[PDB]
Amino acid sequence: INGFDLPEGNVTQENFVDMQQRCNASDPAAYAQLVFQTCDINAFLSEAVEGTGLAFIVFTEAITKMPLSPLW
Amino acid sequence: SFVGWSTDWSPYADQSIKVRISLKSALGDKAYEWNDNEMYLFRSSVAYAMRQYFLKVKNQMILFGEEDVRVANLKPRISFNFFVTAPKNVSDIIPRTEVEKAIRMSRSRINDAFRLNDNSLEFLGIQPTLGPPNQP
Amino acid sequence: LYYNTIISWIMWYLFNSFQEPLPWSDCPLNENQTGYVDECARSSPVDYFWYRETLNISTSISDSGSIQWWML
Ligand SMILES: *[C@@H]1O[C@H](CO)[C@@H](O[C@@H]2O[C@H](CO)[C@@H](O)[C@H](O)[C@H]2NC(C)=O)[C@H](O)[C@H]1NC(C)=O
Ligand SMILES: *[C@@H]1O[C@H](CO)[C@@H](O)[C@H](O)[C@H]1NC(C)=O
Ligand SMILES: *[C@@H]1O[C@H](CO)[C@@H](O)[C@H](O)[C@H]1NC(C)=O
Ligand SMILES: *[C@@H]1O[C@H](CO)[C@@H](O)[C@H](O)[C@H]1NC(C)=O
Ligand SMILES: *[C@@H]1O[C@H](CO)[C@@H](O)[C@H](O)[C@H]1NC(C)=O
Repeated sequence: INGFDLPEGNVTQENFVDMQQRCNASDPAAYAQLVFQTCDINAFLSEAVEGTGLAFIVFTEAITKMPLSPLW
Repeated sequence: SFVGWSTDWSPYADQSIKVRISLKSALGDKAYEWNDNEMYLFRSSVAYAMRQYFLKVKNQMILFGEEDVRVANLKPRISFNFFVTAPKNVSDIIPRTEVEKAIRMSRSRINDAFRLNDNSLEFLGIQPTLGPPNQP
Repeated sequence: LYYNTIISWIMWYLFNSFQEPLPWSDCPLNENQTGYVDECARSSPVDYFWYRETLNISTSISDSGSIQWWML
């Protein structure tokens, strides 16, 4: 929505694959310099959870997003 | 020579600043809609910021108005370019480096007039800088 | 021998609580206060509390530094 200037309430998770094909059919030159991250679950559910990397990197990152985070 | 022309170049589009506004990110289900009365309030807030910069830094009083802020390329995402002109001299464009210093001086005042928070009111090319943390 | 070293890392994370902006929640700034530190911007701010502010880890096992008094 920043490379083609669309309003924010039109592009969401339900039709992301619908409208990215509409952008290369409209401007094939302006769509080439844009980048699109490739990410899907079972790639974030399988990561480096090595020794001393769960209580210190995984739990302490999730505690800072709860309310009353010094208590947890 | 080059035979042909480009429809993207303009004689004013090197002293222009791009503004991007994300209303539904800042407020969400409770945000006003951006009609042309909001564009009038934006052009008066920029003219106010140019008045405060020339008074406190350059020691001059210049009567900038909302008709001296020229808006081009209004999109639905809510994005446009603007440049500032001397009050009745239409040929005198204030440089881009002096408008960036004027907006940095009064960015906290422009944000409060629209309830935005420096991530929903972006001046492209101007970045927030300060804020060292500590207390212990 | 090593099992009571993991408890000393747990005690270091218990001493570093009792403050509402938790120390692993934000990056520090540069010498020139303009941006974050270069390896806190690429990695997570939780990785710039375990690897550089707690452990102060090095690049290999073949070079070791000093005694690191706060973990003593
Ligand atoms: C309007 O602004 C222009 C500059 O944009 C002024 O033109 C200058 O005029 C002086 C003398 O008349 C020259 O020495 C400068 O070289 C001119 N500048 C440029 C960029 O050409 C013009 O005088 C201004 N008009 C009024 C009424 O103030
Ligand atoms: C966004 O705009 C397009 C084109 O006007 C429209 O087809 C679409 O339904 C809109 N999305 C909404 C209203 O969520
Ligand atoms: C636009 O890009 C997609 C791949 O992202 C490609 O399949 C499609 O053919 C492209 N369209 C044009 C007109 O080049
Ligand atoms: C950052 O600031 C310090 C002052 O403590 C100075 O020595 C250093 O040269 C500065 N770095 C740059 C890139 O300007
Ligand atoms: C460990 O920290 C000290 C200061 O606390 C610093 O002088 C030293 O360079 C650090 N070690 C490494 C390997 O960065």
